[PDB]
Amino acid sequence: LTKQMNAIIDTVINYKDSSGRQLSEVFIQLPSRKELPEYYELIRKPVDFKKIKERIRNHKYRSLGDLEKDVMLLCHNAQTFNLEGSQIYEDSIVLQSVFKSARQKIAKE
Amino acid sequence: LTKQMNAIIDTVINYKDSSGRQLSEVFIQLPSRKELPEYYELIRKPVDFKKIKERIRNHKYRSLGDLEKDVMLLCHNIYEDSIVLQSVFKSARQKIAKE
Amino acid sequence: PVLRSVNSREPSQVIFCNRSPRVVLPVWLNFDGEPQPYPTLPPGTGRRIHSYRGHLWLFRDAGTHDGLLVNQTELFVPSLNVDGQPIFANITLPVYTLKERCLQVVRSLVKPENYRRLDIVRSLYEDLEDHPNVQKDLERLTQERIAHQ
Amino acid sequence: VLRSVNSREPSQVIFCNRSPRVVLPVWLNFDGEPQPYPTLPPGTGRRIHSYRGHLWLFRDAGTHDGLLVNQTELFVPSLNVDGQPIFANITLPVYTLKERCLQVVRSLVKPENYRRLDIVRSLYEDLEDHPNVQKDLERLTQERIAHQ
Amino acid sequence: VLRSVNSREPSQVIFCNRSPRVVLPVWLNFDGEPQPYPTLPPGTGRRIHSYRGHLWLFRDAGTHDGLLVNQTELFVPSLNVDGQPIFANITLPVYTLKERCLQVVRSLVKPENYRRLDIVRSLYEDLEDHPNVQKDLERLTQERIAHQ
Amino acid sequence: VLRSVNSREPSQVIFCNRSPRVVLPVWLNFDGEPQPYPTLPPGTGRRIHSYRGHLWLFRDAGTHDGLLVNQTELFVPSLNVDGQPIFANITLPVYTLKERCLQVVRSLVKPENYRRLDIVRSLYEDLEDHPNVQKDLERLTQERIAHQ
Amino acid sequence: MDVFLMIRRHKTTIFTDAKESSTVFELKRIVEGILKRPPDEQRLYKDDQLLDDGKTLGECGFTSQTARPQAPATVGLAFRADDTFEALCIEPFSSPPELPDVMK
Amino acid sequence: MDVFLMIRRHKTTIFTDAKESSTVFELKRIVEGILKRPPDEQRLYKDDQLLDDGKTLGECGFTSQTARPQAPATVGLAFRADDTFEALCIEPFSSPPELPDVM
Amino acid sequence: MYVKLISSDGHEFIVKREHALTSGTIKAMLSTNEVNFREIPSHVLSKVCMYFTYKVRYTNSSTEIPEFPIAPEIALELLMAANFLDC
Amino acid sequence: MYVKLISSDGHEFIVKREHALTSGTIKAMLSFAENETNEVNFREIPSHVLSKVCMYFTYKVRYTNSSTEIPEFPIAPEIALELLMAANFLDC
Amino acid sequence: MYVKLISSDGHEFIVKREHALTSGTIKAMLSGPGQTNEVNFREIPSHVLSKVCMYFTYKVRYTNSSTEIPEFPIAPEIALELLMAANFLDC
Amino acid sequence: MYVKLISSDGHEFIVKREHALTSGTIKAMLSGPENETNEVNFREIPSHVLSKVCMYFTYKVRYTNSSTEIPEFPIAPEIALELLMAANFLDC
Ligand SMILES: Cc1ncsc1-c1ccc([C@H](C)NC(=O)[C@@H]2C[C@@H](O)CN2C(=O)[C@@H](c2cc(O[C@@H](C)CN3CC[C@@H](N4CCN5c6cc(-c7ccccc7O)nnc6NC[C@H]5C4)C3)no2)C(C)C)cc1
Ligand SMILES: Cc1ncsc1-c1ccc([C@H](C)NC(=O)[C@@H]2C[C@@H](O)CN2C(=O)[C@@H](c2cc(O[C@@H](C)CN3CC[C@@H](N4CCN5c6cc(-c7ccccc7O)nnc6NC[C@H]5C4)C3)no2)C(C)C)cc1
Ligand SMILES: Cc1ncsc1-c1ccc([C@H](C)NC(=O)[C@@H]2C[C@@H](O)CN2C(=O)[C@@H](c2cc(O[C@@H](C)CN3CC[C@@H](N4CCN5c6cc(-c7ccccc7O)nnc6NC[C@H]5C4)C3)no2)C(C)C)cc1
Repeated sequence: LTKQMNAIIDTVINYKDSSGRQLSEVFIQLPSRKELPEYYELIRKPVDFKKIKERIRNHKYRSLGDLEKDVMLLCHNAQTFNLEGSQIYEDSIVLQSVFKSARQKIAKE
Repeated sequence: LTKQMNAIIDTVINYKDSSGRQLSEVFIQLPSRKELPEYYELIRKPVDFKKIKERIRNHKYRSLGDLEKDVMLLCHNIYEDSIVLQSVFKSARQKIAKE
Repeated sequence: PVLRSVNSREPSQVIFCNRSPRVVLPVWLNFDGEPQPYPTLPPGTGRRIHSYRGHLWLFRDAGTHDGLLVNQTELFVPSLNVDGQPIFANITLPVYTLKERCLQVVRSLVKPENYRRLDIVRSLYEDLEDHPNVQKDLERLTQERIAHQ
Repeated sequence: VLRSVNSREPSQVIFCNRSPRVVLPVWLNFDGEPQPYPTLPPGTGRRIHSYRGHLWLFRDAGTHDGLLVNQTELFVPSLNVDGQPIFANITLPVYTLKERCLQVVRSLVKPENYRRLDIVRSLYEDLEDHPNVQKDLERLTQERIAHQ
Repeated sequence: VLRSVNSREPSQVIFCNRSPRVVLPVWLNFDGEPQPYPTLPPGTGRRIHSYRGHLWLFRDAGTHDGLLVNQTELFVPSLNVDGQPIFANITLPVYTLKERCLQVVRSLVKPENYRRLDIVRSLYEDLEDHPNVQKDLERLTQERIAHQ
Repeated sequence: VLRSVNSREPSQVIFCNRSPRVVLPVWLNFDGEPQPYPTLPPGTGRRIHSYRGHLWLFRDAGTHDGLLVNQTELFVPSLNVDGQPIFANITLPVYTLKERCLQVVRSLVKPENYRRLDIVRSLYEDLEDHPNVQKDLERLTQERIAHQ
Repeated sequence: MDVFLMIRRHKTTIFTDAKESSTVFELKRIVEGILKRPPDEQRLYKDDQLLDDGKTLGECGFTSQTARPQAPATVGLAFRADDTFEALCIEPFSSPPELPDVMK
Repeated sequence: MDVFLMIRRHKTTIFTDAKESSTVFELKRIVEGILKRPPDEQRLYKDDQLLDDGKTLGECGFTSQTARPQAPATVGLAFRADDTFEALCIEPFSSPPELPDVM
Repeated sequence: MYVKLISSDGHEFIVKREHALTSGTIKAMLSTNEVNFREIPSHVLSKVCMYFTYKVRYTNSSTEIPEFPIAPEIALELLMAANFLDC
Repeated sequence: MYVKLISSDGHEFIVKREHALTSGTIKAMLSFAENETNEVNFREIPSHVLSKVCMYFTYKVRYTNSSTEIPEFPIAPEIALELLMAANFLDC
Repeated sequence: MYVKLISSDGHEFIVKREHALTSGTIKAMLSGPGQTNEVNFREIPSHVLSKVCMYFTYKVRYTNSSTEIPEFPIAPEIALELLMAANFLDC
Repeated sequence: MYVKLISSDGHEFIVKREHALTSGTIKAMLSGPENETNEVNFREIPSHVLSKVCMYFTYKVRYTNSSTEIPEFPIAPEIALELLMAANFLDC
C-alpha cells in the first residue's frame, strides 16, 4: 500500500504540463503565517504536498480514499483562497485531475 | 579589556533616545544579500555589531582604538543615528576607559 | 521626517473602502516622508491591502488631486492587528467649502487656458489656477502639528 | 475567555451600519455577558465612546441573525493612533441559502404555524432553532480552543 | 491566457515615458483583470518594484489610446541579472492618419455632438469606437490562439 | 569573471543612446576581451542582434569616459519573452565635479601640454590617468570578489 | 463592476458573467465554448431585439443595477437551422403555488 | 515642473528651487525665512521688470527649460529703506583669468 | 468546466462547476457533468443557481454585501430545495 | 431663531441663523453690538444663486461631522460661475 | 521615383512614390491598369492634401525606427477635412 | 536649514545644507565641533568659481537617482582649471 501511495503522490508532484513547467512547485511547501496571514484566516485545515508525504510515512491514511480526501482538501483550499482563473487555481483543478488518473492506474492495473 | 569592551558595545546597543525607542536593532543584525542586493554592491566592508560582539570574543580587536575603527566603519557604511551611535560610542569609551 | 511612515517591521492588514463618488488615489508617505502614488480605487470599491503598522497614508481624487477623508480625518495610520482583525480605512468626501467646491466644478468644465475668459476677479482666477496638491497640503499639515506641539 | 478587559484607556470608534437591517450592537462585559446597546438604523453611522480591549459583536435587532464587522465576527478597538477614530464596518455575511430561507420563512410564518408547513420534521426543528448570541458565543469559544 | 504569474521573486523595473502624453501603466492581475496604476507625466522615469512574470500594458491616461513599450504592446519583466534593473521604454506608436485624426476630433467634440459633424456615417461609428484596454486584450488573446 | 557566455539563443536588443556623447558599445567576448563595436550618435537608437548571456559595456567613443546602461555599468540581455525586444538605455552618470573638470581640461589641452598647466602635480597625474575599459573591467572583477 | 446574465434558448438556460465593458461577440464565444456552435450561427436578443456582435454590454443596456448576481438579466438565444437561423424560442419556468394564507 | 533659481541682491546669492505653479509671493516668503525681511520689504525682479506677488513664476516667464539646476535663472532682489526701495543692484561675480595659452 | 442541473419539469441549467460545488449534495453526486432533480421545479432550481452566482461573487468581499432576496411565493419550496442541496 | 437673506431681484429667503453663520461675510454683518439684525441685503446676488447658497448651508450644517458617508454637493454648469463669485464674496 | 498628387484647387505635390504608397487607395489607383505619375483628387483641397503628404513624410521616417517618435500634430481648423481625406485614402 | 559659503572677493552663497554636504571638505568643516555653524569662508576660491561649485551641488542633488537621461554638466574653458582646483580642494 505504501509503494502504491508513493507512486500516486510522486506522479502528481513530478507532473509537468505541455510547456515543461512543474505545477506542484508552489504546493510543495505551504507559506509561514508571518508571510501570508490571510491564508491562515480563511483556510480552515491547511495541508501541503510534504504534509501528505509526512502522513504516508506515519501511516495516518488507512486507505487510498483517505489519501484522496486530503489532496482534494488542499486543492480545494488553494482554489478558495486564490482568484478564479489564477495560475494557482487552475493547477489545483489539474492536480485533482492528475491525482484521479494516477490513483486509477496504480490501484487497478 | 574584554569587560571594558563589552561595557562600551552594550551601552551603545542598550541606548534609547528621548522617545524611549532603541536605535541599535537596525545595526544589531545585517540583512541578507538576497533581501537587499544594493547594500552589498555599494558598501565595501559590511559589518554589524553582532559581528563586533563576535570579534570581541575572538579577540581580533587588539585595543579600544581598533573596536572604534569598525564601529565608525558600519556607522559610516536613521540618518542622524548613524551619527547618534558614533556620538554615544565616543562618550561611552570616554567614561569606561578613563574613570 | 515630521509626517512620515515608521519602519515598524510589523505587518498590518488594512481594508481601503472607497465610499466617495470619485476615483481614489491612495498615497503612502515613505520613511523620508515623500508621497508615493499607489493603484487607484474605483468609487464604491473595497480592497484588502498588505501594509505595515505605523505606516502613514493619505487619500485623494486621482483626477483633480482634491482632498479626501479617511475615518473622518485627513491621515490614516494602521494600528497593530488585534487577533488578525483587519483594520478599516473608510474613505469619503469631506464637506468642501462652497468656494473650493465651486472651483472644483468650474475647473472641471473650463479648459485652464480659458480661465482667462471668465468675467471674475484676478484673485479668483489665481485660485482656479492653483490646483490642489499633496505637497502644499503636507506642508500645511506639519505647521498644524507644530502649532499643537 | 471572550470578555472585555477593564482598560482605563478610551478608544473612540465609528459604528457604521452598511447592512440593510437594524443593527443591535452587543458589548461583552468584563464577566463576558452580552449587553444589548442602542440600535443603528440601516445606512447610519455613529461615533461611540468605548475603551481599548473592549470586545463588541453585532446582530439584526429584529431576528438576532449574525452580522460581520470588518469581515469578522468580533470587533476589538485597537489603541487610537494620534486621536483618530477606529472604524467598525458592519455588514451582512453571505448566509447559507438554507439559513437565508429559514430567515425569510421565520419572518412570514408565526412560530406556532411552523407545524402547518408541508416540510421535513428536521426543517421544523431548524425553523424553531432561532439564532442566538449565547449559542454563537459558545461556538466562537470552541473555534478559539481549536486555534490553540 | 493573458495574466500576471504569482512568482514571489522581485524584479526592479524602470518605467520611462518617452511619449508626449500622460501614460497610464496598466498591470494585468493574476485573474487577468486590468488594474490602473499611478500615471507617468511625459518625459518622466520611475523605478517600480514589480515581480517576475508580471504582465504590464501602457496607455494615454486621458484618451485610453494605445502606446508601445520596447516597440511592442505588452511588457513582462525578466528576473534581474546581477541586480541590474529592467527598462520599459514607453512611446507613441505611428498611428494611422485616420486613427490620429479620430483622436483629435474626439478630443475637440463632446461624444453627444459626434452626431452634429457633417461627415460620413462610417466615421460617426469610428469616432464612437473609443480605444479600450479590454477590447484590445480580447484581440491579443485571438492573436495568441492564432500563433499556437 | 566577465564571461559573455556562448548561448546560441538570439536576444534582440535596442541600444538607446540618451547621453549627449558619441557612445562606443563594447562587447566582452567569450575569453573576456573588450571588442569595440560601431558607435551610436547622441540621441539615436537601433535594434541590434545579440545573444542571451552576452555581456556589454558602453563608453564615450572619444574620451573613453564611463557611461551607464539601465543605471548600472554592465548590460546582459535577458532571454526575450514572447519575442519582445530588450532595451539598453545608455546615459551619462553623475560624474564627480573633479572627474568632470578633468574631462573638460583633457578635452582642451594636448596630453604633452598637461605638464605646462600651472596646477599641482597631483592634478597633472589625475589628468594623465585617462579613463580606460580594461582598468575598469579589473575593478569590476574585484567588486565581484568582494560580493563573494 | 461585472454583469450577471441568463441566456435561455428554448428549454436551456446558461448562467454566466461578463464585463460591463466587454462585447456581445465575446459572450457568443462563451456560448460557443458550451453549446459548440460558432458566433455566426447564434444571434443574441435582449427582450425582442437582437444585439450586434460589436456593441459594449453597457450600450445594450446591461449594467450592475440590472444584471446583479442574484437578479441576473435574461438574454434570449436563437440557434441556426441550416436553411434559417431559428426564431427566438425561450421556455417559461415552472409557476409557484398560490401564496399560502399562513404567510399573509 | 521645477525651476532652479539664483535670488541675488548685492553680494548675496540664494540658490533654491520652486514650482512653475508657485507664486512670486511664496518666493518672497522663502527669502523672508533666510534673510529675515518680510514680503512687504522685498521687491523681486526678473531682469529689470518688477514681479507682482500674485503671479505664478510661470506667468512671470521662468520655465523648467531656462531655469535648469546647472544654469539657474536669476531673480533680482531689492529691500526697502523707510519710505523708498533701494535700486536693484546685483554686484557681479569675479572675472576669470585670460585663457592659458594651451587652450 | 461547466455542469448541467435538470429540474423536474425538465429545464436545463448550465452553471460553472465551482458555482455548483457550493452544494455539498452536488459535490457528493459529482464525486459526470449532469445531475437530475425529480422533486425540484425550475422556478426553484433557477433561484438555487442565482444563489451560487451570489455566494461565489460576494464571499470574501470587504466593503458591502447585498441581501439575497427571496419572494414569499417561492420561500417554502426554496427552503426545501436548499436543505436537500446543503447549499 | 431664523434670518432673512434678500437677493438683488428682491426674493426673501428665511433660513435658520446658525445655517446662515456658515458664511464669514454674513457672520461679520450680523455679529450696532447691542442686539441682532434679522435682514441682510445682497445687491449683486440674484435669487437663483442666493437660493442655492442657502441649499449649501442646509447641506454643510447637516453633513458636517456625519460619520458613515457624505454625498457630493451638486452644482449645475448653468449656475457654476455666478455661484463661485457669490461663494467667494460670502466666504462660505 | 517622385509621384504628382494634384489637389481640387489645382496645386501640384511632388512626393516620393514610396512615401505616397502609404495610402492603400493611391496604391490601388497606381498599381491598377489606368492608362502613371499623376493622380487627381477633385474633392481634396490643397491645405488638406499638403498635410496628407506631411503625414507620408512622418510615417515613412518614424517607422522601422526605435527609441522615440513625436506626436503628428493636426490643428483644429484642418482636423475634420483631414479625417475625411484620411479615411478616403487607406491612412 | 540653509548654509552660507563665502568667496575670496566676499560674495555670500546661501545653499541648502544637504546640497553643500556633497563636499567632504565642507561636511568636515560643519560637522567638526553654536555647533554646525551657518558660515564657511574660502579665502582662495573666487565667486565665479564658488558660484559654479554650488550650481554643481544643485545638479548632483537633483539628477542623482534620476532613472532616464541626465544632461551634461557644462564647464566653460575660461573657468575649467580654477574649478578643477576648487573641485579637488572641496572633494565634491
Ligand atoms: C492594490 C492596491 N490598491 C490600492 S493600494 C494597493 C496596494 C498596496 C500595497 C501593496 C504592497 C503589497 N504593499 C506595499 O507596497 C506596502 C504599503 C506600505 O505599507 C509600504 N509598503 C511596502 O511594501 C514598502 C515597505 C516594505 C517594508 O518592509 C520593511 C519592514 C523592511 N524593508 C524595507 C526597509 C528595508 N530596511 C532594511 C534594513 N536597512 C538597513 C540596515 C542596516 C544595517 C547596518 C549595519 C548593521 C545591520 C543593519 O541591518 N543599515 N542600513 C540600512 N538601510 C535602511 C534599512 C532598510 C527592509 N516596509 O515598507 C516598500 C514599497 C518600500 C500592493 C498594492
Ligand atoms: C509609483 C508607480 N508609478 C507607476 S506604477 C507605480 C507603482 C509601482 C508599484 C506599486 C506597488 C508598491 N507594487 C505593486 O503594486 C506591484 C506591481 C505589480 O507587480 C503588482 N504588485 C503587487 O504588489 C501585487 C503583488 C504583490 C505580490 O507579492 C507577492 C509576490 C509576495 N507573496 C508572498 C507569498 C507568495 N505567494 C506564495 C504562494 N501563495 C499561495 C500558496 C498556496 C499554497 C501553497 C502550498 C500548499 C497549498 C496552497 O494552497 N495557495 N495559494 C497561494 N496564493 C498566495 C501565494 C503567495 C507571494 N504579488 O503581487 C499586489 C497588488 C497583489 C505601486 C505603484
Ligand atoms: C549596428 C550596431 N550598432 C551598434 S553595435 C551594432 C552591431 C552589433 C552587433 C553586430 C553583429 C551582427 N552581432 C554581433 O557581433 C553579436 C553581438 C554579441 O553577442 C557578439 N556577436 C556575435 O555575432 C558573435 C557571436 C555569434 C555567436 O553565435 C553563436 C551563439 C552561434 N554559433 C553557432 C554554433 C555555436 N557554437 C556551438 C558549439 N561550438 C563548439 C562545439 C564544440 C564541441 C561540442 C561537442 C563535442 C566536442 C566539441 O569540441 N567545440 N567547440 C565549439 N566551438 C564553437 C561552438 C559554437 C556558435 N556567438 O557569438 C561573433 C562576433 C563571434 C553588428 C553590429
